[PDB]
Amino acid sequence: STGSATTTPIDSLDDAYITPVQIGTPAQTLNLDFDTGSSDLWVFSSETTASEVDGQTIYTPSKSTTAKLLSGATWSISYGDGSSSSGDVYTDTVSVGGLTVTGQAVESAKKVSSSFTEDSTIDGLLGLAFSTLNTVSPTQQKTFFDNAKASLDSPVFTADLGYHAPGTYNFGFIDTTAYTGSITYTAVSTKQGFWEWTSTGYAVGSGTFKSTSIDGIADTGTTLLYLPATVVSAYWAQVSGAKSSSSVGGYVFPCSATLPSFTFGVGSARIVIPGDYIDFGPISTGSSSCFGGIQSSAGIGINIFGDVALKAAFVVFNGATTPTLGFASK
Repeated sequence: STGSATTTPIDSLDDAYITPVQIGTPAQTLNLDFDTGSSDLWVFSSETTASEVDGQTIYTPSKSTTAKLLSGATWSISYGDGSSSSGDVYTDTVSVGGLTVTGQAVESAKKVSSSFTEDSTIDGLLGLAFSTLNTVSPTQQKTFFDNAKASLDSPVFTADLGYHAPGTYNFGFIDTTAYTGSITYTAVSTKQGFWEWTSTGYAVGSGTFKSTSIDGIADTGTTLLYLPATVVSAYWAQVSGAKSSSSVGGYVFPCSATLPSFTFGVGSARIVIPGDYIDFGPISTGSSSCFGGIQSSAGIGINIFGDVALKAAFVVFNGATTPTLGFASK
């Protein structure tokens, strides 16, 4: 089997991407944030505290003839951005782009933090990291991909995120028309439960490539590119007037600037992030200070190849017995 679904930016800045997901019978379609940096499929629901719902579409398990309470199971998650959610668990039928999993754990939110409530466009998350990170207790549950894997034509999914435009998540096949040149594959460590890999270096604009190993995670659920302070400083030093602002929470730059590109290495291959991808716009409405899309990972504890990086590539998440990551230009 295969599946193919379009993923759409939630706003004009590509802050996140939502993908429609069919849950239950008859189908209830929710727009979920596919997140390769976590492993829980959770939804706003009829059980979510009413004051914490503000415009989201909810899953109502009582209206699904295939929903079953997973007795005694609870979940609770905290994300890198400080947000969180928790609740109980149902199993139900879940389909993405024509690919159906029966018996999928659908984690129903009883509580969500303010950031989730305030984002009316995201109805929940669909985790695509390794199932070892799944938070369901006392019986850990598998991700949608893990459940689907054996039925897929090939044990892979791909992320093809758009810049200010829709893109595609495919399951079970590699669309050879969706990228240019060849896909370069690179080793993955699953030790921390992430799609963790080592970039071979970077360049800023038309500058020379610096060969240096940068361990990080491919994370579709994070907006920005978080890299070591040395690398980030080298980037922003090429933008007149750019500075790190503790009050704002990172590097800002004059909105009048033209940003240089940023290149990262994948083996001997190179992925180029155009300068415009690194512009996250005014820090507040009407400001001439703009927020940068490359930020320091210092004090996160891990480097994160988030959407800013991934949207410059066609990315293969290869879930074979020994997982690997593939990157192609597009």
